[PDB]
Amino acid sequence: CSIIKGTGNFDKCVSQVESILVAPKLPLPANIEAASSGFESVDQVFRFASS
Amino acid sequence: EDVRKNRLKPLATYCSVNNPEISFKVTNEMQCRENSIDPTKPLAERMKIEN
Ligand SMILES: [Cl-]
Repeated sequence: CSIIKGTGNFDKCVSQVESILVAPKLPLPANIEAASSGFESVDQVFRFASS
Repeated sequence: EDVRKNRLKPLATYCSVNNPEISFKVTNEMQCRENSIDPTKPLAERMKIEN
C-alpha cells in the first residue's frame, strides 16, 4: 500500500466501522479485571446486557 | 444409543447457542467448535461421530 485516498462514502464508512470497531467477527483481546465485566466487544454489550 | 445415555450430552448441551455462558462472549462459540462440539448443530447431530 502506497497511498490512502478518500472516497467520502458514509454508508460504506459505517459498514467498515461495524466490521472493524463495533461488531468485529473476532474482537481484540481484553482480559477481565476486578473493575471490568469481561466483554470484548460493544456488539456483545448491547445484545446481551442492554439497560 | 439412547440420547439420554450419550456421554457427550452434558458437554453438547453446554456447547449450545441457547447457553448464555456461550452466547455472551464472541470467542466462546469458536472454543466449543474447536473441541468438536458445534453450537449451531442440532443435538443428535452435534454428538454424532461422522463417517
Ligand atoms: Cl465478547
